[PDB]
Amino acid sequence: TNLVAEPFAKLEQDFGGSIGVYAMDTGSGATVSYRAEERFPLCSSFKGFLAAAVLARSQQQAGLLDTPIRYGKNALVPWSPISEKYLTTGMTVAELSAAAVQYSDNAAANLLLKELGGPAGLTAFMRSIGDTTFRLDRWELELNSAIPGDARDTSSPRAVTESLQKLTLGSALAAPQRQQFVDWLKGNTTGNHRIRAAVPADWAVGDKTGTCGVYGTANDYAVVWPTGRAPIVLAVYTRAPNKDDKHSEAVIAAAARLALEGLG
Repeated sequence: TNLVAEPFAKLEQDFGGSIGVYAMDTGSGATVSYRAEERFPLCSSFKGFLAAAVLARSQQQAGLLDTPIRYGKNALVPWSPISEKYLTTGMTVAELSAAAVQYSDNAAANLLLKELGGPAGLTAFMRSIGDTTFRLDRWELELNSAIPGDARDTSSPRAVTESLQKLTLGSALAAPQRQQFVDWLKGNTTGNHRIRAAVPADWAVGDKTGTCGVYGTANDYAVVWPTGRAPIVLAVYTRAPNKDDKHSEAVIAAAARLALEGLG
């Protein structure tokens, strides 16, 4: 019997799909795990890890983050509001990274993927930090298909949380780069109704959302700084069996609340 899990099971059943949750209290090592090792599509949530990989590269390449990239219209993709805005002026690597993280900008994400050697290059970066679960296989927008049983472009809530911890709190990035990653996540604009909706208003939150949309597939991961407490790192992912099943932000927020409540 798993009593801790029961509210998560009820929540996913009402949702009509599966919810995956992993939360870590970095002070005590306490966790809350529900389907934590199952795979879920990354959707736009990969863009946080993409930005981290760019930051890692920027450690050894002087002025990389400050480098202007002058892309053309052929680089644009639907839902690239920042990239379109700066088409006539260009954007720095840092600005593209921030756009990918904070506005889920698709053109920015593809541009940065190209610099890293594509989906395989991002995957190699994740392997280099000890994440053997993460895989990115395709580019925007094809990576969002979220087909049940398809492992392409997936990770697990546990691996997402473990990697997020390494990159934001651990030693996977040098300190100045770690802090930049945190600053970008904290400035995310797309997550107000997800993990952020579950946390007390006074707590700092950095997050990245994903919304494949199809197959009820959406997610959010976050690092949370509780007033007067060690940070919490958590990941909440959803999916559902049928193509036109709707995702739910409310379900993500509700799962995040239960995770915070269940943590030592």
